[PDB]
Amino acid sequence: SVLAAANPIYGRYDDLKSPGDNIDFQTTILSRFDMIFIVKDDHNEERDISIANHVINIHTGNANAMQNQQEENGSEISIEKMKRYITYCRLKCAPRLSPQAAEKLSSNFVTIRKQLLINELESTERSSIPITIRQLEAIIRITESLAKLELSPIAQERHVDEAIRLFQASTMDAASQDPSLSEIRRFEQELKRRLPIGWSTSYQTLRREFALDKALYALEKHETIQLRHQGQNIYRSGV
Amino acid sequence: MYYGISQFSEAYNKILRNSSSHSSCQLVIFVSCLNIDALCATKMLSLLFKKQLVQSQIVPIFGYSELRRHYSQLDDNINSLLLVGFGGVIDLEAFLEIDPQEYVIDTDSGEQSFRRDIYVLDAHRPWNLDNIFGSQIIQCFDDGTVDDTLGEQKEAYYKLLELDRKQRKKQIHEYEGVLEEYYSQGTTVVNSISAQIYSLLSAIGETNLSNLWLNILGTTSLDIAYAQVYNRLYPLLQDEVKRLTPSSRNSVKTPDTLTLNIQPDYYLFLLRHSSLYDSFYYSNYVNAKLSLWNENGKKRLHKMFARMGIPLSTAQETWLYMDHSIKRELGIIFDKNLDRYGLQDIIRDGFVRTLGYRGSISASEFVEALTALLEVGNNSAQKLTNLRKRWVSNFWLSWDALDDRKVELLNRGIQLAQDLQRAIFNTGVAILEKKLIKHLRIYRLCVLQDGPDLDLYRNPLTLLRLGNWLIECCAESEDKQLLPMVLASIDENTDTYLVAGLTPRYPRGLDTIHTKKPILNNFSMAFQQITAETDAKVRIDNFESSIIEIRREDLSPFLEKLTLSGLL
Amino acid sequence: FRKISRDRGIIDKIISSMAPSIYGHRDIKTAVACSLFGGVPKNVNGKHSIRGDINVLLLGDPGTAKSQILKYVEKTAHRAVFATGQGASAVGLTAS
Amino acid sequence: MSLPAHLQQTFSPEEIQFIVENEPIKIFPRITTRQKIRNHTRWQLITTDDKALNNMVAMRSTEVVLWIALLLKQQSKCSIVAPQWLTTKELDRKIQYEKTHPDRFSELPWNWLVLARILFNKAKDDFHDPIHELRGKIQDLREIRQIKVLKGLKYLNESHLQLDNLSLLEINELRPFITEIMDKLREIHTASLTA
Ligand SMILES: Nc1ncnc2c1ncn2[C@@H]1O[C@H](COP(=O)(O)OP(=O)(O)O)[C@@H](O)[C@H]1O
Ligand SMILES: [Mg+2]
Repeated sequence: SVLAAANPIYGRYDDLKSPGDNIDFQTTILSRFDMIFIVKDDHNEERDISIANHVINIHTGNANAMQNQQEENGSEISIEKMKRYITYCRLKCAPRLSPQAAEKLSSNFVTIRKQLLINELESTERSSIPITIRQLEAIIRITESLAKLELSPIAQERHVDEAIRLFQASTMDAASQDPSLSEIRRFEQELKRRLPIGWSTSYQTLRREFALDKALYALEKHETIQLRHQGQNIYRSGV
Repeated sequence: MYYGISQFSEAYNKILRNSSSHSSCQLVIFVSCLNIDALCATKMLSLLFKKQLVQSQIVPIFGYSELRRHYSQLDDNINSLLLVGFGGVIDLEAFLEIDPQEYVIDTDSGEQSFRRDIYVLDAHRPWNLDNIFGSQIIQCFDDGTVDDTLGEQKEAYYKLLELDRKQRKKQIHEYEGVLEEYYSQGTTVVNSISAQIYSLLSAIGETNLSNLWLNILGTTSLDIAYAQVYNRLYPLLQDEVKRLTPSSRNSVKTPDTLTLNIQPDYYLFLLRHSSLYDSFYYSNYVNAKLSLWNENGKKRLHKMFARMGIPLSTAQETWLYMDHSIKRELGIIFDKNLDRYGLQDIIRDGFVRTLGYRGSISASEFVEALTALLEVGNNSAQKLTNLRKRWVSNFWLSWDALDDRKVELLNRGIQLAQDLQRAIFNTGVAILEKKLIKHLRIYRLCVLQDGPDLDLYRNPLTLLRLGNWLIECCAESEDKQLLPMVLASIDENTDTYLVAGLTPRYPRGLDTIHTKKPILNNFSMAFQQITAETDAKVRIDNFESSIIEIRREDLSPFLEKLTLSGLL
Repeated sequence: FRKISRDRGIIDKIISSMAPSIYGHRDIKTAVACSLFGGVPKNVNGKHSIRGDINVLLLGDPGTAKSQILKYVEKTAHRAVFATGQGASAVGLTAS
Repeated sequence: MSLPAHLQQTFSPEEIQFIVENEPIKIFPRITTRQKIRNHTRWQLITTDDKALNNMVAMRSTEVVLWIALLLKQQSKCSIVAPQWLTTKELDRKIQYEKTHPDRFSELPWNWLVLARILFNKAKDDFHDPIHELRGKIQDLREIRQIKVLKGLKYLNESHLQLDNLSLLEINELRPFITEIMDKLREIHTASLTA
C-alpha cells in the first residue's frame, strides 16, 4: 500500500486558480490512489486556539502523562498492540460484500460518476481528479477493510455507508473544488434591484424569472441572501 | 495499660471465643491502606485466622470518613472488630458514636461483658486516654509504653474522672495540666505493628519462616523515617532468624529451599534489580551525601566509580550480568573507597531471602516494590472518591505481591518503584534548582504549582516519598537548621491542594544525645485548630494526621493563619 | 561560564557579541544567536518527534553584511558547513 | 445441554482428583478424639467409616479417607504418612523395572500421579525423603511411561487394546484420542464389511 504525501504547486492550495492548475500530477497517477485528501489551513480562530493549546501541551511534557493515561483508560492502543492486531486481522479475515452492500455500492458509483459528468459539462474541462472504475474498487476495498477491522466475515451496509462517507470526504471533496460571468452579473443585479433588502422570495419564482444558478450560492457566500426554509425560500440576509 | 505484651494471648483467645464460629463471619478486620506495616500485620492476621479457620472480612479503609461510614453500615452480628494501623489517637467511642450501655450484655458479680469488641492495633504514641483508660469496648494492643510512661497521666485521668474548696480546685487544675501537657504532643511511632503481631504469634506458637519474613518486611518499612525504631527492633529479628533457620547449613541449593540470611545489604536503591550506577544515583542517602541534584554531583559519582576501579560500562550493567569478578569484590571495594566520600554508612547488614532458584531479594527492595504497587498499582467531591477507590484497589495488588506464587507481580512492582524514584528525582532537581522551598523562621514551605507528572503527587504515599527525598537532602546540609517542611500539590481536576506537613530528622548514622530524643510531628494539632475556626473546606480525614486537602483559593490564607499559629 | 551566566542581561551581552565588527543589525544578531544555541529536540512517547533546531533566513539588500555574518557563524559554530548558490547540488547537500 | 461439551465422555482432572480423594490413607493424628473412661460431637458421616475418626489417639497411626486427611492437614491437626511406593528406593526400583522391560508398564498404583501431586502440594513436610528428589523421580517415571505410550499408540487397531498397568490420569488424558481414533478405524472396517 502506498501512502504518499504531496504538495500542490505554489505551496498553498490557491483556490483562486483552477483545481487542475494546483495539482501537477497526471490523471493516470491520480487514478491509482483510492483516497486523495486535500487538506487546507482553515485559519479559524476557535480551531487555532485548540491547536495551539494541544501543541503546547505536547511540548510541555503533558503528552507523556495524558497519552499514557488515555492508553491505560482503554480509549487508545499502544503501537506494539495495534501492530499485532493489524497482523492478526490481515491474516485472519478477508470479508466479502453482501448483495445488499453491492447494490448500495453500484447505486452510489453511478451517482458519483453522474456528479462528475455534470461538473465536467459545466466547466467544459476534464476534471483533474478522476473518478473511474478503479475508484469503485477503491470503495469496495475500503468497505472490506472496515469489515476486516471488526473481524466480520461479511461486510454489511454499515461498512458500505461508512466507506461511502470516507470516499465523499476525501476524493469527492478533492474533485469538487471550484474557482457565464455575464449571466451571473445580470442575475445578481436583477435580484438586488428587484428583491428588496429585508424581504424574501421563493426559489421556484426565481426559476420562472430565469440554469444551475450558482449565483445564489455565490451570494450566500457573500452573505447577501440566505436559503432558510429547506431551500424553498431565498431570503436577503441584509447585504 | 490495656493489653500488655505478656497478655496478647488473652486477646487472641477472647477473639477465638467470641467469633470462631464456622456458621457465619463475625470477625471484621479494618486495615488502613497506604501503610506497609499495616499491610504486613493484616497478612499475618489473615494467615493466622486461616490456620484456625476463623471466618473474617478484611476491609481497606483510607480515611476516617470511610471508617465512620463502614461502622454505620456495620451489622450488629459482627462481634469482633480489628482496627489495624489507626484509631489509637482519637476518641473512637465518640468518633463512632458508641455508648457502652447499648453494647453491654450480662452486666452481672464484679465483671462486665459487651456484645462487640473493638481491638485497635497501631503504633502512633499519642494514645487517647479515653481509649487506653476510660473505655472497655475499645481494647488497645499496647507495646509497654502505657504501663511504664503513663503513670502520671493515669493518676491525672482517674482523679478527674472520680472527682467529676480552694485546694480541690487548685489540685484539679494541677492534674488537668498533666493531661494537657500529655496532649499538644507530636505524633510519633515507637514500634511496628508487624513486630507486635509476631510477638503475639510467638506467644501462641504459630511462628514460621513466612511469618518471620512478614515481620521483617513490616519492620524494614520503618527504616526510612524512623530509623531509631528499626535499630531498636533489629536485634530481635536477628535473633529470630538464627532461631528459625534449619541446622542443615552449607547444603546444596534445591528448587525448594527458602533461606532467610543476614548478609551485607548496602543501603542503595534496588541494588539487585538495577545497575550499580543507578543504585548509587537514585539512592536518597547518596544523593544527600553528594548532592547529585546539581550538575557537579554526577561528576562526583563518575569520579567515585573511577576511583574504585569499576568501569562505567560494568557499573551500568544490570546486577545479574555484572562480571563475577567485580560482583564478588563489592565488600572489599566499598571498604577501601567509601569513607573518602563520607558514604561509610552505605555498608549495612540486612535480610536477604532466596526462594530456590529465583534469585536473591532483600527486605529493603521488597518494601520498595510493595510501596510502588500501593502508589501506582493501577465535580470535586466525586473524582476524589474515585481516587480513594483506586487507592483502596492498589492495596490488594500490594497484598497479592506478598504471595510467593505472584513473582510476576513483584517484578512489576520493582519496575514501578524504579519509575517512581526517577520521577521523584526529576521533581526534586526541579524544586531545588528553581529554589521553590521558601525558607521561613517557622517552617520551610514548598508548593508545587505546575510541572510534569504532577498527578503522581495527589497520592499521599508519593508525596511522602518526595518529602523524604527533600528531608534527606536537607538533613545532611549543616547550614540548614532543622525545621518542619510543608509540601503541597495542586490537583487540577478537583482544584484542591494536598498539604503534607512533614518533620525534620537528623542525619542517618549520627547518634547523639539529641538524636536519641525523637522528633515529633506537630502539624496535626495545628491543622485541626486552624480548621476548627475559619471554615476553609479543609478535609482532615487521613489516618496520617499531618495531611489535608485544601481548596486552591483557600491555601494562602490557611498558610497565613498557620504562620500566625505558634502550635508547631 | 556558570559565574557569567548568573549575570542579569547576559542575553544582551551574548547578542551584542555575535558580530562585534559588524555595526547595527541587532535583529540579525539576535536571530543568529538563537540559531547558534538552538532549541530542545522533543520526542513524545517515542512516536512524535519535534524539530529542535532554529532556521534563520537573512534577506536583504546588497552590502549589508549577510555573507560576513554567515562567515562568522561558520567560524563560531562547532560543526559548520558553508555551501553557496549554484555551487551546491541536491545530492551534495544531503547524501549521494 | 445439561452436561458441558468438555465433560461429555471424559473426566476433568478435577474429577479424577475427586475420585482419588476418596481412597483411604494412613495418618498420624495431632489430636485425640478417643473419649476417656472418666460434651463432644462425633463425626457420624454417611459416605465413609467414622470409627477410625472418633478413636484417634495422638501419634497413633490410623487410616482415614484422603479428603479428610487433607482437611485435618489444613490445620496442624494430623500428619499424612506417605505410601510405601512414594519413597526414593521404591521409585528407583520402578524406574529400573521400566528401563528393563520396554514392552509393559510398571506396577504403579492407579492413582500414583494424582496422589503424588496432592501429597507434594498439601503435605510437603511429611516425607522421610527430600521432596526435591521425589519430584525428580516422579517426573522420570512419567517421562518413561509417556515414551512407552507413544510407541503403543502405534498399535491402534480396530478390535481392542490392552493397556495393562496404566494409571488413571494417563488413561484419562489419552481417552479422547484413543477412543476416537479406534472409533474411526472401526467405522471404516464395518463400512468395508457391508457384504
Ligand atoms: N553593518 C555593518 N558594519 C560593518 N561592516 C559592514 C556592515 N554592513 C556591511 N559591511 C561591510 O560590507 C562588506 C561586504 O558585505 P557582504 O558580505 O558583501 O554583504 P552582502 O553579501 O549581503 O552584500 C563587508 O566587508 C562588511 O565589512
Ligand atoms: Mg553575499
